[PDB]
Amino acid sequence: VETISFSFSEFEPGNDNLTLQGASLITQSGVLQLTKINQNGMPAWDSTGRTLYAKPVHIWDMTTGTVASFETRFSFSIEQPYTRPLPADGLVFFMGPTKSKPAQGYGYLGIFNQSKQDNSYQTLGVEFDTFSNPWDPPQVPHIGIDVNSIRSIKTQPFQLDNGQVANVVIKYDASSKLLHAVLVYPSSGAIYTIAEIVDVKQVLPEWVDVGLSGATGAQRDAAETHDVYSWSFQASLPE
Amino acid sequence: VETISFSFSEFEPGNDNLTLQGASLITQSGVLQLTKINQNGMPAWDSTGRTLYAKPVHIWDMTTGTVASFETRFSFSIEQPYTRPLPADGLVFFMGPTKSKPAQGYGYLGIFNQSKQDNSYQTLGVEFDTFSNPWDPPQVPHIGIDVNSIRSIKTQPFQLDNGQVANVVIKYDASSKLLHAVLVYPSSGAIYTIAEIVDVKQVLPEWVDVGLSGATGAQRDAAETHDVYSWSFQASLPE
Ligand SMILES: OC[C@H]1O[C@@H](O[C@H]2[C@H](O)[C@@H](O)[C@H](O)O[C@@H]2CO)[C@H](O)[C@@H](O)[C@H]1O
Ligand SMILES: OC[C@H]1O[C@@H](O[C@H]2[C@H](O)[C@@H](O)[C@H](O)O[C@@H]2CO)[C@H](O)[C@@H](O)[C@H]1O
Ligand SMILES: [Ca+2]
Ligand SMILES: [Ca+2]
Ligand SMILES: [Mn+2]
Ligand SMILES: [Mn+2]
Repeated sequence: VETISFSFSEFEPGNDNLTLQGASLITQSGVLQLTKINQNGMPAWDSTGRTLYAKPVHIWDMTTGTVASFETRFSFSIEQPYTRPLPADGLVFFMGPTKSKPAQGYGYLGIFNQSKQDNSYQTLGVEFDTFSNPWDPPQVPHIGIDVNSIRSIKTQPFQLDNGQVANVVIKYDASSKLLHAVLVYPSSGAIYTIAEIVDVKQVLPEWVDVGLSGATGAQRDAAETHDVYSWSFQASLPE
Repeated sequence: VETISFSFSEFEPGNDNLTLQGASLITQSGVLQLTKINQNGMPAWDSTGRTLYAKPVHIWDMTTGTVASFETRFSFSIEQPYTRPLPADGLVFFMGPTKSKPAQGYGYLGIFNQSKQDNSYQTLGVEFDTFSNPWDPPQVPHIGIDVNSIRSIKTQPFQLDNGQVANVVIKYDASSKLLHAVLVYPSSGAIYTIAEIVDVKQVLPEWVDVGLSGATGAQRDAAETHDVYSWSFQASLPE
């Protein structure tokens, strides 16, 4: 059974277990800022940042056909400081091909290049989308399950509690092929849930890099923060 | 589309929208005590109590083959006051045949009569089991999904935060046939999740009564409270 596990209760500047890409940065206070915050302390527009765990994870084995069960938990906050233009774009927890670089930002969230459903993406993502693009449902923010496309196969609207910490739990049970995610805001006590069937063998490569990506908007000040406070992950391949 | 919905932010003594059975009682303070609390304020052993919503709900239609999607949310607390004997037995959210009466108590939780998997039960339940019976996993307490048997098809251990309020969300998406449940303890911030595939058409009658049932143990003082503070439910049949 090969297992891989990690827990960052806080982020350490300079640690070598995380690959930071784009605007991503760890502050001296221990928080991971996925998108840029300016000198005056406000979120910068046109920013994309990602953080990938530095070891690939063996998610399924073609020789035996077994696939791993996994769980990830993370805490984040989004602060939207201006009434207009509308804030944008959101953050995503994703799994895809190893050694990837950032793709398009804005509504593609640093992981897709257009809005087609293309099997060559080989990407699974759980988004927290704050801007309604032509491919989105009208309600934002929303949690969405993305399978080889920014056009989610399932969406769940949620209300943002501005600048408050949200706790996320995403679990995948390989036997039932069920991906279930929960978002809880301790401040208001709000609980949101989403679940869909996803057979990972049809989507992902055998080895994947796991990460978080965030992006701000395409026009001046269409921005918000995408701060992450802790992140843990565990995966077990019955092999 | 026929919908049925209800929300009790608190329980009103004497309201006629709830059928109370066994030891079940609503206090003047608005809480639903599923099992008996003695004069000295401690939970009584050998007690079984249930509360059913007074209108049946149309869960699936044989003529069109459509099945309803539903969601229920409730808050409860369990207080276990003695170190020995082990506390028992737990509470369950259930759906089954209309006009039912309490079945066996103790580990059967007021809804089964033995530990066989019998299709004539026609019962779906999500339990919060506090005592490990011969049919249980060794870890208690645990959340379990029961389909025509007290022998759960899926189990998830959780740690009890004694006497604290737990918030539960159970959702069923008819399209994917996914039953997903979440338990959150606001006090510790603990989040537990369980999900399994359940095709309701193979289990339930077309019309069901929905309820909550609780039971205490078979020997002196193997007991705990099973207090419910609020309960809401909504179901929609695309018909
Ligand atoms: O406004 C944030 C939002 O912008 C979209 O891009 C717009 C851009 O803002 C606008 O100035 C330009 O004329 O056309 C673009 C076409 O939509 C992004 O696509 C969206 O993701 C957000 O970033
Ligand atoms: O102790 C609570 C526990 O009791 C089980 O029943 C026991 C009973 O306690 C014991 O005194 C008797 O000799 O045998 C019974 C067989 O197990 C219940 O089955 C269980 O659900 C709890 O209620
Ligand atoms: Ca979007
Ligand atoms: Ca039991
Ligand atoms: Mn979206
Ligand atoms: Mn059990």
